[PDB]
Amino acid sequence: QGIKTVYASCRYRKLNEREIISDRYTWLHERMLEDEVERVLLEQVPAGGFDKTRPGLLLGPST
Amino acid sequence: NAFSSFDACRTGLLKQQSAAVENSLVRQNMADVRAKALFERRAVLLDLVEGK
Repeated sequence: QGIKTVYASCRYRKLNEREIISDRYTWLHERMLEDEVERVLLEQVPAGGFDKTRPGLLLGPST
Repeated sequence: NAFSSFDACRTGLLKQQSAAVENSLVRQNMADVRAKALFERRAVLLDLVEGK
């Protein structure tokens, strides 16, 4: 049991390291996909940017 | 075939919002005018009132 436990301790240490790095790589993959989507979206912004002073859609009179 | 229905519901909501704004403005203005008229009527009635 002691021999098996030593081997298992080593294996579990390596496995913890690998699992952490793998989860962080998955996180990075998702974030890079989001960044690509954002880079494609920024092309649809009109020249000069958005007019953040007025509403985009005026949906009623102001008398 | 689905974007058509989506756009229809969308434009419906937009029209609802516009109509709501317009109707609220009209109703508000009518109420305010009526209140002003009542105030003037009260003014003349106070000028006519009598007693001490």
